Parts: sequence; structure tokens; C-alpha cells
Amino acid sequence: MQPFGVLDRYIGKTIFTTIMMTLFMLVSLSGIIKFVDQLKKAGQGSYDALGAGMYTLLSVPKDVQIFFPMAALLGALLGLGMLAQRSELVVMQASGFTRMQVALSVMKTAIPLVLLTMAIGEWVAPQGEQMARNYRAQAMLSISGLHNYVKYLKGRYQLNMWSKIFQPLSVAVMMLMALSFIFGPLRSVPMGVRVVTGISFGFVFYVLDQIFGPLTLVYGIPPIIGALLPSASFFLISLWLLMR
Amino acid sequence: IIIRYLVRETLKSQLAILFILLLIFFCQKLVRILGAAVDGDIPANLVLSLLGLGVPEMAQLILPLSLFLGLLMTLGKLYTESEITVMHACGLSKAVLVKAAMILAVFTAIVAAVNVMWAGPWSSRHQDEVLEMDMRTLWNTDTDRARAELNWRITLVVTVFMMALMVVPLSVVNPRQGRVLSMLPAMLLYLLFFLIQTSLKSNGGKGKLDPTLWMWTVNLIYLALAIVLNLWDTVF
Amino acid sequence: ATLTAKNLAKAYKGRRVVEDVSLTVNSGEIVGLLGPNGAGKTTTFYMVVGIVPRDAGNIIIDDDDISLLPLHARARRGIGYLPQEASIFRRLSVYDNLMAVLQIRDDLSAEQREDRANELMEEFHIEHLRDSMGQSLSGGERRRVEIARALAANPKFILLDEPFAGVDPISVIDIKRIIEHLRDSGLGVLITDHNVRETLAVCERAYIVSQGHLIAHGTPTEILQDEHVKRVYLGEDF
Amino acid sequence: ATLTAKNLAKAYKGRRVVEDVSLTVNSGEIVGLLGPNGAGKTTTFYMVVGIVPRDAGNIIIDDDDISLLPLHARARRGIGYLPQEASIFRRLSVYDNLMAVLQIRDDLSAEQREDRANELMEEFHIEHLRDSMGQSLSGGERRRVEIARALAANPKFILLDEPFAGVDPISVIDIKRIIEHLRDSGLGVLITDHNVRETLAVCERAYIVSQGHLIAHGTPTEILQDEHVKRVYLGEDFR
Ligand SMILES: Nc1ncnc2c1ncn2[C@@H]1O[C@H](COP(=O)(O)OP(=O)(O)NP(=O)(O)O)[C@@H](O)[C@H]1O
Ligand SMILES: Nc1ncnc2c1ncn2[C@@H]1O[C@H](COP(=O)(O)OP(=O)(O)NP(=O)(O)O)[C@@H](O)[C@H]1O
Repeated sequence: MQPFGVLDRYIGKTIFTTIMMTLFMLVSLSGIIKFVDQLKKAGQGSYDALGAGMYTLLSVPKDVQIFFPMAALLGALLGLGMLAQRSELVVMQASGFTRMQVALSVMKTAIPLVLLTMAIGEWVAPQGEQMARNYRAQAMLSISGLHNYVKYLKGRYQLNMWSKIFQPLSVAVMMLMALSFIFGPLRSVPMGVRVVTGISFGFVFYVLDQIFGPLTLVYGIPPIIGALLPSASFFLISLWLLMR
Repeated sequence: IIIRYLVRETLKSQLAILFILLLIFFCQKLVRILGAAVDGDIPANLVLSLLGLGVPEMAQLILPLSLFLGLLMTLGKLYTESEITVMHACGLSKAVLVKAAMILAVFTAIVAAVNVMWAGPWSSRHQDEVLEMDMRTLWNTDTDRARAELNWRITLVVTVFMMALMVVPLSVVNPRQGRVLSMLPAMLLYLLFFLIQTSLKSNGGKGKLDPTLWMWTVNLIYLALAIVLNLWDTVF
Repeated sequence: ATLTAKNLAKAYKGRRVVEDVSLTVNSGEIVGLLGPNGAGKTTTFYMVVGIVPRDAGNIIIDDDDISLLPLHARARRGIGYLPQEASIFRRLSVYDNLMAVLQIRDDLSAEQREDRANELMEEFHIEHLRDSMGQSLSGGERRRVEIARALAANPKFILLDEPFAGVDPISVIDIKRIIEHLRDSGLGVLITDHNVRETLAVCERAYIVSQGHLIAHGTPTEILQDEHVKRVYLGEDF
Repeated sequence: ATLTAKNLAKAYKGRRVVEDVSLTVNSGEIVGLLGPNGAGKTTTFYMVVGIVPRDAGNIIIDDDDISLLPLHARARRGIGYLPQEASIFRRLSVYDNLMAVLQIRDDLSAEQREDRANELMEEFHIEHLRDSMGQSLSGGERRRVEIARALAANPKFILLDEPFAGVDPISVIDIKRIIEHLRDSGLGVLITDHNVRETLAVCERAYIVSQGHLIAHGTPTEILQDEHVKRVYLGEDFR
């Protein structure tokens, strides 16, 4: 037990080359069906290979913020899948490194990643997406801006920033629900139904952040603390899942 | 009995890479619905249909990608565990797991053909009837200037055959060293295909170039790349 | 300090690969657990350390009941484990393979964490492989790091599963010397190798286990002159 | 036959893990290649069968030059190979592990393909594991399928790399009997195990190889009474 040791540099560098490969596979593929649609109906002379394709290239920082929870969940299981398969994760647990500390070594390398997703999701993503509407319409909001929408607008009166103020807390409970089904014996369950099980049980928690989110019109709970209940109710049962 | 084993390890990892890739790209099309329900001033009766009918425009790009990203996941799994070095050292050559990566490429090119001419147009006669030009079935009767179709409806089937062939020799990277990170030259080549071939029809279609001459010299140069890279043992 | 396992059992497809096994080991003596490729001297090692859940067993560290503790909780009470299935970290070095388990044991400072890894690579003769890789190692050289990594945790009650699986004729009599120098410092291991000439000349007792059952137990000068042992183990005329 | 390897060499980081090795093996005699965890008795086995490309070598099947043929082309000329790194198919059965290499050898019909797999599982005593799985096997039981799968190809010139790596005391003297019954039928193997009491009592010659070099060669009753062999191999005071 040391802050940022050697095993934390080993799990933190194994999955990091799998986060950045699932992100490249998802950002590029969403950059095709935005390329196909923005070129299918061209109409005018400004809409061709360039100018209507430059609109896609100026829209990839918007496609990082929406695809990082689904790529950092997906790559953390493909990265821990190659460790438990080659039996080099049982020898960590058989030497004092508890499975909560395997979970902590993912938070030391994915929570500084969503803070990079947050830092480009409010400074360069609304700037570049609005700039993309000017090289496409030349002759043919934010997060800090929502602090200006706190009262001066005249389920929604506050509950749009506070489900994005803690995305680092909401991304992290998706990880700990994922890497609780990875551990097990190596003989019978052949590592196929341990990743697909982990993606599915970590996907049910991703739909229950915008379905349980707009549900303040039942009693009148504060929306700032009422939007924290889905994460914290599974963060408790996750820390039991990898304790037994 | 070893082609049956090479099939059921890719076909068990092609399904689990198709559904996971569909749920990611439809949750995104489910959260734009919340951006088009309250502030768009329209009710919610059509999203239940529009989810299930928003599929075949999406499941015609990832249906080729659910093949060759399913082959890299299960050939690289068979190389690090040294399962193919015993396949070579008992007989059979590298032209068996080409033959095995072309049996189930037929199984995907059948489904990707039903998707492109029996459910492609069926979606747009149910997307344009509830929640509102080139979506017929057979085009060997007319002679319209939009010859993008029958050269883009067809080469979403040769894309299944060719991308399965170009990823057999891109998996052998794992004797005893090196990285497993071999998904990058296969994915960076699949971007270059769909930045040219599906987009040679709106700047080089509609009366600019001929989309039969140029929509196959991109497709056959990109097929001879999948043969000269596979036949790398008697070069010179 | 006596690790004790009483009446373990395990069945996979209704086969009952382990039957009423009961092995006890003190601290300061090393004990063999031998038998053919039947018995399950690894499934017994799984149920003691805790990878697979047992069915009828009872594991006691001398007064306790750790039979429902997970894998990592027993590793801090003293149980060490060396697996059979070739488990190195494969992309750290050999110096980082030893150092990654020395970032535990919160009694070593930055001084004695550095001269323990530089001393463990002297008694195993792997100092010329100081930073090669994990992947680019070789058979017995891979096995000599997995033993050196397992002795680096400073446990009690080590369960060495196949230590001499294809090492050397020289590096076994060099491992056997430093598995006895740790025996004198109060540490009792459970060797279960298959060449029964290096494992029986170092153990003090033995548990010859056939298909699910104990069939013999006693001194190493006794195990050879039992005739039911020579029928299902030991070959013949040994 | 005579497989011959002449003046092989291999260097990874400028280390030269193999030096001027030269081993020849006839058909009908079995030959040892022993040494510590130095020499590279697997890197020599890699350069003969052809997984890694050699640097200065020359491999001859008795009159030919197969030194630039790929891995699969040498396996049809007669070279068989048993790897060290635990290579079963892991999701086929044990009956399908033996049958998957019997779908080659286009001289067996559907009759003698079926009574060869049912006979190979008798001389190895793995008939009670007829359909378990590959994954749910166990150590030496995994090793007894990889040997039985390698003898099922009917090759010449087998290069058995660690056959007895943690098997049994009984199943080794049962494997040694059926590696001599194939020796009498014109098939010469290259055993390279580490317990030098089962491998030296079955071989006819030996090549004790240290860090990159041959240091001894001769009869098995000679290899023990060489003193430079007992310094870097054999332990000490060995019988
Ligand atoms: N998950 C499993 N499913 C079915 N059978 C299994 C499983 N795990 C082990 N077995 C069987 O249980 C028996 C004993 O396994 P195991 O505990 O590994 O014995 P073993 O001692 O390790 N063999 P060896 O290591 O050579 O002494 C063998 O017949 C295996 O086939
Ligand atoms: N790819 C590689 N890169 C660097 N060093 C390597 C590589 N492959 C092997 N080596 C080294 O080469 C030496 C011999 O390797 P190897 O041929 O496997 O010997 P070996 O005979 O297999 N050891 P053993 O099987 O126990 O007898 C060892 O020191 C290895 O570390």
C-alpha cells in the first residue's frame, strides 16, 4: 500500500491503452454516420467533401464527452480481462493486494481521465461546435453557462448541471459495478461470460441516470441532492460486491 | 472439425460485439430524444417505433465492423495461447483460417444484404409515414442519373467479404513478445474506405464523375491490398 | 501456529474430485502432498487458499475459522500461494516482478525494500535478467521468478504448487537450500512436486493422496516401503 | 532420412543467445539435447521448425534445403513439434483434440480415423476424460493430451520439447514405452527434458549445450563421467 506504486502503474497502463483504443473506435465510427448524413443532402456548393466534412472534424470534441462513459467502462473490462485470463491477477490477491485496491488503481487512472473529459467538455467543445455552424452556414449550451441559468430562466429547475457536476462520481460507480464480475476461478467460466456480464450490469446503471434523474415531481426533494441518490445507492452495494 | 472450432469462436464473439456496439450507438439516439421531447414541443408516441426502425441505417456500417473486429479478438486470443502454432505444426497451412474466415463472412454478407435491400427501404416507408427519393428495390429497369445506389447498395456486401480477408494476416503479432495493439492498422484502414467509397457519390456522383468507374478502382485496389498482404511467402 | 484443513470436499459435475481430505501442517516443518494426476492436490490447494468455494470443509488457522473469508483476506493472515499455471506479470521486468509485491509488507522502508529485491536475485541466480521483460523469459527461468516473488511476500504457511516443474538439476538443490533456511525461521510450506527424489528428501512428512482419498501418511522413509503406494504412485522398484 | 542443422545462430538484443550449434539426427534413433536454463534448447528448436527466422543457419532434410520454408511447409515434409508453453485447444474436448489433427493425413478413411483416436486414448490412459473440456484439465493430464496430439500427426523427426514436465512417476515409464515402439518403426525424436534419469536412460546420444555452445556429445554412459558437464549441469555426485 503506497500512493501510485508499481502495481498501480501496471494496471493503470494496461487499461489506458484500451481506453484510448475503444475511444478511437467509437469516436471515428460516430464520425462516419455524421459524415454520411451531412453529405447525403448537400444541395448547395458549400456542401461537398470539404466544408461538410470539416464539420465532422470540428465536432469530435462533442463526441468525446458523450462517448467517454461508454468507452471507459468498455475498455476497463477488456483491459482487466487480459489480466485475469493469464492468471496474473490471482497472484495479486494471494499477496495482500485486496480487490478493493485493484478497484482503487482504476480510479487513479480513469478519474483523471474524466476530469480531462470535463475540461474539454466545457471549454473547447461548445466553442468548436458553435464554430462548426459558421463554416457550414456562411452564405446558405455549456456547463459554466448553466450557472447563468440557475434562476434567470424566466426536474428542470436545477437538475441539468448537477447530473453533470458529478460525472467523475457517476463514472466511477459504473467501473466498480463492472469489475466485480471479473473475479472468479479460471477453469469453468471461460472469460466470455464475465466481460459481457460486466458490460450489461454496467449498462443498466447507465440508463438509470437519466431515467431516475427526472423524478423530482413526486415529493419535492431538492434536485441537487436528489440527483445523487442513483449513484450513491449502487456505490453502497458495489462496495459490498467486492468485499463479500 | 477445426473449421467448426474457428467458426464458433468468431461467431460467438461477433454477436457479443454487435449488440454491445448497437446499445452504445442507440443510447446516444435515446438521449437525443430527451433533447427532442421537452424543448422540441412534440409528444412521445413515436420513439417506441423510431428506436426499432432507426436500426438499418445504423446496422449497415457496424455489420462489417462486427466481423473484422470479431476476428482480431479471437485470432489474437488463439495466438497468445499458442493454439495456431500447433495448427501449423500438424499439417494445415494459413489457408485454412482464411477458409474459416470466409464461411462466416457469408453468414454476415447474407444478413447485411437483407438489411440493405429488404429493410433499408422498409424503414423509410415507415419513417416517412409516422414521424416525418432513392429507396426502391431493383434499379436495372430505370436509367436515372443517381447511380450511387447499386454501387453503394452492392459494395456494402463486398465490404463484408474483403474486410474479413484483410485481417487474417494482421492478427499474427504474438509469438512471445510485442503488443496486442493490432486493432489500430485495421481500424485506420476501415476509416479510409468509408471516407472515400461511401463519399464518392455526393462529390463524385450526381453528375460529377461516373460512380461505376471510380467506385470500384477504390474497391479493387483495396481488394488487391487484401491479397498481396495475405500472400507474403513467395513474393521474390 | 498450525494451519488445519478438516474434511474438505468438492464436486464439479457430480464427480467428487476431492473426498474426505484432512491435512494439518505446523509452523517450522515442511510437508509433502503427493499423488498421480488424479487426486486433486491442486483442488485441495484451491479450497485452502480460497479460489473455489468448498462444499463440506473447515479451515482453521490454529484457533480461528477462515473458511468463509475471501482470497485476499487469507493472504494477509499468512497464507501464501504459488500457482501452477505460469503466472508472471509478463510486461513488468524481473526487478519489477519482485518489487511489485514488496510495495506491501508495511514494515520495510525504502532502504530494505531495495536490498531485499537485490538479495533475492542473488540466491536464485537471476541477477543477469535484471530488466529483460516478463514475456521474454524461458521455462525454468520463468519458474524461478514465480518462486522468488512468492517468498518475497514474507508469509507463513506457503502452499508451493509444483515448484520444480522443469527447472534444472542445479537450481533445485539451490532452491532446496533456501527453502530450508526459511524453515528454520519458522515457516512451514506444503510442497507438491512430482519428481519424488527432491521433494521426499526435503520433506518431514507426506500425504500420498489418490483419486479423492488419503492412502498413506508418515515418514519419508516409510512412504517408499508401502506397497499400495507403489501400485498407484512411485512407479515400481523405486 | 537424416535431419541436419548446421551452424545456427540467433541474437535478440545483440546478446547471441545461440552460438555455433550443429546437431544431426538420423531416423530410428532418439537424441537428447540437454543443458541449464541458459543455452536455448528451445531457440534451437524454434530455428529448426521455423517459428523465428535464423541468422546464420542451414537446415537440411538429408539432401534438401528447407531453411527458407515457412512453418507449415516443414510440417508436411515430416517435422513434428510439441511446444513448451501449454498449448491445447482449450474448448474442444479431449476426443476432439485428437481428432482435429486426424482430419489431416489423407491416407486414413473414416474407419481408421476413429480407431486411432480410440487407441491413442488407451496407451496414454486418458480414456476416462473422453469429453471433459480442454480448459478443465489438470497439469500432467494437459501434458498427456499434447503428447498424444503430437504423435497423432504421424510425422518423422519429432522435436519433443519438455515431454515429462510434471507428469507422473508412472505415466513417464508408460510414455517411454510408446516412444520406443515408435522408434522401432523408423521415427527419431529429439527429447529435451530436465529430469536426467528418464531422458538419459532412453536416449542413444546427447548434446549437452551450455550458454550458446556445445560442450559435450556422446554416449549416455559418457555424459555423466565428464567433469565439465557436472560443473554447469547434472548437479553434483550424480549417478
Ligand atoms: N472445473 C472443472 N470442471 C471439471 N473437472 C475439473 C475441473 N477442475 C478440475 N477438474 C478435474 O479434477 C481432477 C483433478 O484436478 P486437479 O485438482 O487439477 O488435480 P491435479 O492434482 O492438479 N492434477 P496434477 O496437478 O497433475 O496433480 C481432474 O480429473 C480434472 O479434470
Ligand atoms: N524474445 C526474446 N527476447 C529476449 N531474450 C529472449 C527472447 N527469447 C528468449 N530470450 C532469452 O534467451 C535465453 C534462452 O531462451 P530459451 O531458448 O527459451 O532457453 P530455454 O532452453 O528454453 N530455457 P529452458 O527451456 O528452461 O531450457 C534466455 O535467457 C531468454 O531470456
